[PDB]
Amino acid sequence: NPDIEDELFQKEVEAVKTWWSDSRWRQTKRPFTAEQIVSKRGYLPIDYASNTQAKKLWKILEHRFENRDASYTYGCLEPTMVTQMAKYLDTVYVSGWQSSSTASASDEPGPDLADYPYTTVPNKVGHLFMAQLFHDRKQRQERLSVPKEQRANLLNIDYLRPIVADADTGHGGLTAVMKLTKLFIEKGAAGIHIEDQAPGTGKVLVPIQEHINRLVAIRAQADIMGSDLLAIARTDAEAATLLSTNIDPRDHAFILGSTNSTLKPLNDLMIAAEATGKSGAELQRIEDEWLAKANLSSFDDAVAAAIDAGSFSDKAGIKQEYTSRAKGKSNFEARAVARQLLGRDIFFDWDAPRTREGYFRLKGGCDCAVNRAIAYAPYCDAIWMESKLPDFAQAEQFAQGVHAVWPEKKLAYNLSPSFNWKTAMPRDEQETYIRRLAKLGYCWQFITLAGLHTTALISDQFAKAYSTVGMRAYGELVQEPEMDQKVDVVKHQKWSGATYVDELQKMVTGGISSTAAMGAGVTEDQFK
Amino acid sequence: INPDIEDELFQKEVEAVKTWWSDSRWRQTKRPFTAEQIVSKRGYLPIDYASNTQAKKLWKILEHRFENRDASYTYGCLEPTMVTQMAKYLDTVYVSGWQSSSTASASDEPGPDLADYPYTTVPNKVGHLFMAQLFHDRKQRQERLSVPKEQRANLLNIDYLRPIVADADTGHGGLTAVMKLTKLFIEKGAAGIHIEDQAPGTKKCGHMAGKVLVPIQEHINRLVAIRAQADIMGSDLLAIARTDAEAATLLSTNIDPRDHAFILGSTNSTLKPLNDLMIAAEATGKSGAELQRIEDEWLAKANLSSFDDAVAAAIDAGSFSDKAGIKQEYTSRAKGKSNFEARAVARQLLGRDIFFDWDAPRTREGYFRLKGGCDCAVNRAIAYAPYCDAIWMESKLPDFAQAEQFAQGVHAVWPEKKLAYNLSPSFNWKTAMPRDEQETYIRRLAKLGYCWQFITLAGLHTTALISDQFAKAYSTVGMRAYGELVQEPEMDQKVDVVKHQKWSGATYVDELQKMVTG
Ligand SMILES: [Mn+2]
Repeated sequence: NPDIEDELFQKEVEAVKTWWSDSRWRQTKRPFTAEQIVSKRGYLPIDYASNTQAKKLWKILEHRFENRDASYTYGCLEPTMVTQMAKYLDTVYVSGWQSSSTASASDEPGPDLADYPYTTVPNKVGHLFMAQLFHDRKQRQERLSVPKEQRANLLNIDYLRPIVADADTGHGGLTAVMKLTKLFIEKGAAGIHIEDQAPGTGKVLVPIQEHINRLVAIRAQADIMGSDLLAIARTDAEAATLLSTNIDPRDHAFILGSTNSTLKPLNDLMIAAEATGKSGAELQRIEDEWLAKANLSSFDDAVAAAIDAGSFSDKAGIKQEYTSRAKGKSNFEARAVARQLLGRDIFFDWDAPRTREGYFRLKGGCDCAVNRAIAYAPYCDAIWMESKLPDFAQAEQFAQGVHAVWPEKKLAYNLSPSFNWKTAMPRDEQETYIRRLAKLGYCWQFITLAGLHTTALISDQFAKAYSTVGMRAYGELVQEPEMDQKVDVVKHQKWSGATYVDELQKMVTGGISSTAAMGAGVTEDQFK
Repeated sequence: INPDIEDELFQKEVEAVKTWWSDSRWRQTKRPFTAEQIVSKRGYLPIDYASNTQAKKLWKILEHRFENRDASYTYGCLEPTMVTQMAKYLDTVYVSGWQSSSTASASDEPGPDLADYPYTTVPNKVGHLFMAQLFHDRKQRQERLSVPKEQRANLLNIDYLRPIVADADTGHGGLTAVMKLTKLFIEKGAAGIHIEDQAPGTKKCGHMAGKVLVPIQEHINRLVAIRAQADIMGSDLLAIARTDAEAATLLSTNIDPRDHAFILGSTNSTLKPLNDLMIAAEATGKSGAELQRIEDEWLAKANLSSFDDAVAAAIDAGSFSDKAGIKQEYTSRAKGKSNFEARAVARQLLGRDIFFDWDAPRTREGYFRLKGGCDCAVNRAIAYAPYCDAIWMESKLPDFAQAEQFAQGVHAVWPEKKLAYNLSPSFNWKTAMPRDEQETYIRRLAKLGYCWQFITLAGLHTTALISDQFAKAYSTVGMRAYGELVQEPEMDQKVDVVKHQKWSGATYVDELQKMVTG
């Protein structure tokens, strides 16, 4: 009976290895085995509906990247929006930002801090997805009720547009990341993105290995569930200024230290200064004054500057060898190198400038982001660098930086509304911006908050007009334009599936019903 | 609880309820139960729900509107972004069952307006909007107070606390369900709720066909149960009664004599019962259109009529002397009486029993054929009035004459009755009415006493329109669409939300953090 136990195990391990050899995974590094995955499984395998959508999303993005084109979309609020988006956009984005103000699982709104319960964004995914599935059924019923020659004038909308959803930073430790991933897969996510900030928190990043572990945790949970779920890695290193801890050597090139040995450690100072009553913007001015005085820099620059100013001969020679031996090495090894080339230990204190929470100062910018992107690359299907402004030159630089090492790496891009597409750009450049970016390998792009803003705008316009000219505003600003533009929803009973469900009930009750919603005198006959 | 007193606590709480019920809020309200009965259903942890504050405010608003023959008007709200923009211009909010069905089922399974979502659905939407209203109200107080008085003049001063009126459908089941649903609504934030005289299980949008009503007494019971639960909880919650009688053609049962004048019967004694025909047709394989035609022409042959009309018809056609006289006396003695009693009158006046069978035309579910219309609706509304704070009749068109006819009908009996009106997008407004009348329709209806009016589905359609428009343009000219169609009209009309970090409360929470950290 444990005979079978082992055979069942081996056969399922074999099935997983076969799956893993599929082209979906050719750019994917797994730091675990099929045996380890399968032994985490139970005996009731499930093929999740979302898996179909993950596979669909993969083919789309593969297609786009190969043709150096882009799929682009925006953050969707709710099902009405998603049924209209489905006409023109081939993917759907679910935004953590929009969810915080609009869809917290506990109904408590607030700013974008990822401090809603973590059910929030997965629930919204299920919200939209379940609606997509419904309208898909609705439409198949309507199309199949007439012969194919009479279908040319019927809508043929693809409602099954793959959803990509915000996973924030994973909402806790690695086991939270896996449970969160699990939720997403069962709710309908085709893909999720996870960013290298620290939860509960200038932005604060986590060490490179910690985000890598997050990505591995996502993949592992997907593997356990048999899902082709896409994982998108986002880095906030472009504008980040802080780092939670310093134990990852791949980070050491971007950790800023104090080069001023006169200074008392910042935390000790701020602590003492808070006792003395002193507070508010005066503590903040102390911190700023201290930081300025500290002449922050990387260890490598600190070594080069010390070389430039000290008693040494052949200064260009010492520098080039220090670079040759120390760059991209841990700080502990860079120090040993420097001591042996300089005959002394130069002064460099990266603990002194730490914040009240113990965060290290980070040299953020495009370089930092590229360094992180390259390390994340084999653990994610696409990479995304959060952008301060829509800067094409910077987008080119990040793309080149990543592609110099991973030329096939799919990129994602945030076309953000926090920008001002007016002062940032003239009109014809705006019209081509997505297409130009697509050339660089940005194959999936999105406006995080367009759902928020379109809703805000129409609601303010209509409510205002409504309160001034009454019912006339409805005809003029809503219903007549719906009619002229042949919007779906204007015949709202049909759109909502009234016919679909009448036909359902008639099927169970002998082909007729005394209480058919769309019979007799529905007032939708007032609409052509 | 210690005994010895127990009665004392009971009798002091009873007095408090009696004092409460004497407030002018209740001057038109009939309660068929006592304060003693209500208090003895309570526990020992009384709660004043936040929704009660909103109910009192809504009441104050509607009193003012009706007394001045003006109206508050609003529309169905989808989600919090919408409600923060509505708040600037509209002093109430509507939460729609229709919209909830397509966009907010508690189980995420959408569908047409049949109230077949879990009944948690519309209360959850009420809470969704209300928790957001509360939040933005907090956000704004912090923002305004953070500067001194003399420089708040330009700051936003939006009233986010707009009272919510919510859709209770038919009550989602029996009276114990109605009370549990009412309880939810009250704890979620409702200032008022509406409930209609349809049967659950068959419930339709008012502008769908196939509507089945319940007896007048059953809807009365629903309304009393709502009030009882509000009374148990100490809320001033408004209750709005909706009747679907204007277009309904069916009735769930005929037990209530107040319905009898509107129930259609067969006058053809040659016919077998319709259902028996249907059963035989089905039992031998007939279905679909073939089955429907059997029903259709059976109904034609049956010459459907009310019993009163059948009596008049029989007088007109029979051997009688002084036919105007018997008609006079019949109408008089039979009006508003049960069918049983009206039959007895007709037998006495005519000397024989005329043929009349309203069982015979019943549907396969056992529903009766109803003679719907404005008269049927006025009858129901007049009966509902002592049990609700406003009345609403669904109509097929935005028709001023019928709206007036309904108002006159109700006010003939209850001159001070608040009315509500559905400004329905199920109407094609362009064909139903000229633009110059559209602009005055609300004001004109308010003169009749329509003091609360609402566009049920404007949330749906506004979102649908701007979404189709933007997604289309976006798909063709990319980010240019975003600057043109969204961002710059936003900046131009000074929409709140354009500064999205601030609008969302970033400053509010930042200041919270600073407070609990330093
Ligand atoms: Mn409704």
